[PDB]
Amino acid sequence: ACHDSLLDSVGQTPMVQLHQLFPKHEVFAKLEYMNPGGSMKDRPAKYIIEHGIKHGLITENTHLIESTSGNLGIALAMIAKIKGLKLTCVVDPKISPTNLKIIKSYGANVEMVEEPDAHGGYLMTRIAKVQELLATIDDAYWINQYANELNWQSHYHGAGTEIVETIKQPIDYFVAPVSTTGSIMGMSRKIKEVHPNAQIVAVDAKGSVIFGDKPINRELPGIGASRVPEILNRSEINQVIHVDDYQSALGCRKLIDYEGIFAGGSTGSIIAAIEQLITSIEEGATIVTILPDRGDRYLDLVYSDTWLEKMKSRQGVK
Amino acid sequence: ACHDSLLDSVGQTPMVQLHQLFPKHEVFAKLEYMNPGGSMKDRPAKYIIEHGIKHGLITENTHLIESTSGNLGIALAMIAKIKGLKLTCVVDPKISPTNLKIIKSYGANVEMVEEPDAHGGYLMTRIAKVQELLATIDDAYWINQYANELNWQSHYHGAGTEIVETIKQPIDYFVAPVSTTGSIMGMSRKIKEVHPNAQIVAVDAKGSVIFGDKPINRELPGIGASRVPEILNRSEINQVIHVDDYQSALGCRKLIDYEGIFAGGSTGSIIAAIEQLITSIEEGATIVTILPDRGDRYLDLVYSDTWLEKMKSRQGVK
Ligand SMILES: *Cc1c(COP(=O)(O)O)cnc(C)c1O
Ligand SMILES: *Cc1c(COP(=O)(O)O)cnc(C)c1O
Ligand SMILES: [Mg+2]
Ligand SMILES: [Mg+2]
Repeated sequence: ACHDSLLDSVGQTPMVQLHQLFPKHEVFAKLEYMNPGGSMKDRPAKYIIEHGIKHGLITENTHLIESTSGNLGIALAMIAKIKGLKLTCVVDPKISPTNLKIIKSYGANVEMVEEPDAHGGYLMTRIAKVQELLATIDDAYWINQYANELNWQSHYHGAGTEIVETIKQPIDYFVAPVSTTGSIMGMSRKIKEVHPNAQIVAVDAKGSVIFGDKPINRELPGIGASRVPEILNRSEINQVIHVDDYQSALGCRKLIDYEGIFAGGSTGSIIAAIEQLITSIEEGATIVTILPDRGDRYLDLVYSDTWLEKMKSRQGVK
Repeated sequence: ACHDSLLDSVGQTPMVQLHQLFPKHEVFAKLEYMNPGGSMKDRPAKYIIEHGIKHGLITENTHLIESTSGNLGIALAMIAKIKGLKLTCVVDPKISPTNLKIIKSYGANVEMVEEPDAHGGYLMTRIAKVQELLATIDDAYWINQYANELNWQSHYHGAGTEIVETIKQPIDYFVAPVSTTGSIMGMSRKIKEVHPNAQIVAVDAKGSVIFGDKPINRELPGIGASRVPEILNRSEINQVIHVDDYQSALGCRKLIDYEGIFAGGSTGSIIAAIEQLITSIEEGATIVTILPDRGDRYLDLVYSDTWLEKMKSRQGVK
């Protein structure tokens, strides 16, 4: 059937078995990067904005606000443009030129903070700037990605629903990367309605504070956070695997070599994590995962040989 | 259903009506950029290679060759990686860093020519280098994009077939950009089996020699050629519209503003051309077109305000 807008092509993404990469397990990858905006963030962007419009929280006059320099900023910018809404993304000087240019191309405003925190980052500065904008822009809506229940709900109704409709056989392990935890919370909640014994495996960056790891400098965007998200309910997570920038990059390079799938940093994290998991679990297990974004924005990260060598040098004592 | 590889997700791309951009006509856009490799070139890459394997022209030992710095190189690199085939793309020093890096990321070899032709380009040098490689690499297969009948056939069986299956109402105009002409030839051939009165409108770059235009320096990749492709049968084309780099870029910017679709240069060409066409045709006409690739690789072209102003300055007497 024809679509009336690009919004109708959000979701119903392909599911692909990774036969070459995992010859002794049944590993299914949900290709969330094949959403029209280029990442899994199309799901919460569409869902959150449409819910707010339906319930009168967002009208054509409401200005959307979020602190994001990445995939969510791009997805919000696309949905906002389609809906006729103003959007301001709060960013910092570390935003990639590419992401900046894509967000501006969709007509979104960018508010770049300049003052680092005394310890050199921009996290507290960006949190403060969000509140400043909420204070000064009348009629605004804060996407509030780390705390908004509509984030996990979008994933419960989004890939989580499509996963249980496709993978009707028992799901032994569900493996997902984390930043807000909206994906793993929403998808695991849907999965376990049908597959109550599915083990839920969170994959996080080494140095991310989500599960209390000791903070280290992290290069990869997408995976990891510098706060504990309000969305997270730790009791729903059964196993936590941490992966470093080098490990994640090797996983990306291995996936493209073995399966011809060119995916982003957090997908490599997933691959590294699944390789670790299969040293402990039963042969032949059914494992489901999600591949959030494309390799295209990681050409100077993961896919750069010079960057990879620098990351290899970081592995501390190793 | 689950897929066994990424290849199964080639094709069946969305069709979207452009209600905002074309409020007085029924304009349907085939989103070929939503192919897994990021462009319409997934179709000929998959089709040509699979046909050669089926018919014993290509085995696991056959080395694929093509002169391409763009979308076809990326699509071939993906299909070759999946099939376990070696690929060498012949390129020149003008290749974008991004395309170079994507092709290398998929494990393809790159043969960059260095010697310009006496008149400063690399066209004759790249044609010669292809023949050199065919002479020196035993067991090779030249994709031969400008002359290979399998190129147009991929589009006849690809988007052309999906277009007639979806748009069962009379198609008044089919509008497509050209470089090899494989798309417009194959798609128009399928369309006119069902809709014999459909008018076939080619959209080309100003300065492209395909339809004998006077050569000028052209910035946009994707649309236009510096040869008359062997694939082209001119009698099958009913109308030819030429668009310049500025016009094409305005079309891209207008499409993203009106419909939230972030597409590449040749899609903007299509938009400019359809705007010209609707000054002559009947109100309410059904127009079908194709959007070959994403805006992401045009951030320093179309989507750069500084580049756009430079292009505005080129419009000669205008
Ligand atoms: C958002 C995102 C994640 C993590 O998803 P959450 O739902 O925020 O936990 C992982 N990788 C990429 C590339 C992302 O964009
Ligand atoms: C290949 C391509 C075209 C033209 O298609 P042909 O089938 O070669 O005529 C137009 N735009 C883009 C971006 C392309 O990749
Ligand atoms: Mg106001
Ligand atoms: Mg040999």
